[PDB]
Amino acid sequence: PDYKFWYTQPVPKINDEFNESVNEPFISDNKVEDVRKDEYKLPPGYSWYVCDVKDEKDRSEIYTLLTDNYVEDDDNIFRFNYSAEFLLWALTSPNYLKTWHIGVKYDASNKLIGFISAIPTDICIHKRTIKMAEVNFLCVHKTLRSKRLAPVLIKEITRRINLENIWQAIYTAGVYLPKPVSDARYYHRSINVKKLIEIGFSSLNSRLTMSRAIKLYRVEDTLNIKNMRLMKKKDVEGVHKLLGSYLEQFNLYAVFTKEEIAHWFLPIENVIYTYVNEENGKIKDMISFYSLPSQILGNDKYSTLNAAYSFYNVTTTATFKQLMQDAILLAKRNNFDVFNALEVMQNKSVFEDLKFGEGDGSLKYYLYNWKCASFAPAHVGIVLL
Ligand SMILES: CCCCCCCCCCCCCC(=O)SCCNC(=O)CCNC(=O)[C@H](O)C(C)(C)COP(=O)(O)OP(=O)(O)OC[C@H]1O[C@@H](n2cnc3c(N)ncnc32)[C@H](O)[C@@H]1OP(=O)(O)O
Ligand SMILES: CNCc1nnc2ccc(-c3ccc(F)cc3OCCc3c(C(=O)N4CCOCC4)nn(C)c3C)cn12
Ligand SMILES: [Cl-]
Repeated sequence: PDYKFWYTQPVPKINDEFNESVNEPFISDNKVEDVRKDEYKLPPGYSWYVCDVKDEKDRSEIYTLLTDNYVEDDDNIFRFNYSAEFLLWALTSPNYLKTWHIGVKYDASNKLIGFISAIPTDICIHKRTIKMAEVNFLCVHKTLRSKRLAPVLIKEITRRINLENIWQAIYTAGVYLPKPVSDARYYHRSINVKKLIEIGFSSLNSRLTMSRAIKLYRVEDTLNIKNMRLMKKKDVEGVHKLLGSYLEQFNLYAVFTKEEIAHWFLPIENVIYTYVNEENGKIKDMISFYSLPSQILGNDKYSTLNAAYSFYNVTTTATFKQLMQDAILLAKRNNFDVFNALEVMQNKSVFEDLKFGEGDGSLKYYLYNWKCASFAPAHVGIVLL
């Protein structure tokens, strides 16, 4: 309601509205020379720590911080449990900066209690392509909440990003902040029906008994696209063209280089899954989803919901519904308990037919130091991890 920190930032106020003809920074003509070279002050006993995510132990420290203190669902059934290998993948995209992986340590115990990260990427917003920082994994230890640490983390990473002559950022959050460019409800498609019911996430009733639910969400183990296969390095050029052509229709997408295609789509077990359909030497269809377990809080039987998240999907030889049906089948074949997707790109058009259930909240999309018209989530063409 007050937004005492955010109203000091170059972001729209809660009731700011810009028309289609506006697509520019809040603050332009920025000079790297003018960026502060001193780190932001922390409370005494706390220190900045540049994390080396390629070091296993530094990476484990981030993993522990997030495992115990990161995002929980609105009902506190779940907490995200990003794997250490996933964090490596998420944070070492091409041209990434290790100095954008910022930790705060409590000196007395030498333990990480705060973290924020960013990676650089070209973001096309309303047909204008801007080098941006993609901010993610902001986390403050549960014991230090509501002490205004997050503004310090946000301001410090803003400074480090500005030092690289980058003045815009993209980020997402479940909380409402000034001010979303788009707002995206999330949906789920049950796969391990019995498990989702036992943990308390899915519901039954007289019409949907346990056995009828199991039958309803059972899938045929046959791809609509017969030759969908795991992506290999030979497909990077093909995927780059297919996805790149698909994404230009949207109001907000990342302009991937081939190097970025290789990093973000070549498969890593329990991290990122991409399947392709090659015809006549061309990649004509692609499915991708990443692995993001939710820890199941307090649950005696299960400690982990193995969830797959829809990443990027393009079809030219099938319908989008058949493609996503295959996406669900491919996630099941890989032992995921649930398939999750946002109402971005074409996704909403298949949610009813493919038996998705609507979730309880939404993911908001944001830009930093950019004013433009907002848009319905079907015009969003980017998924942040
Ligand atoms: C050009 C370069 C630009 C780079 C910067 C681009 C912007 C990047 C911004 C970051 C993108 C992150 C993307 C993701 O990672 S989204 C993931 C966010 N992380 C979690 O939800 C994990 C669980 N929660 C926590 O760890 C803490 O609660 C956090 C760290 C979230 C808040 O800490 P705490 O609870 O101890 O509060 P405080 O007293 O320190 O801070 C209070 C202030 O913080 C504002 N707040 C609350 N939640 C968020 C949020 N998700 N994004 C931005 N701001 C947020 C809040 O409105 C208030 O400001 P104001 O209301 O008074 O104004
Ligand atoms: C974007 N960067 C990370 C990030 N930051 N904030 C958020 C908020 C939402 C989401 C989110 C995004 C897409 C999606 F499709 C579902 C999503 O969230 C489901 C709610 C949920 C669940 C959950 O209900 N489930 C059951 C089904 O399987 C998955 C786990 N668990 N948690 C821990 C959450 C937050 C990501 N967010
Ligand atoms: Cl098959």
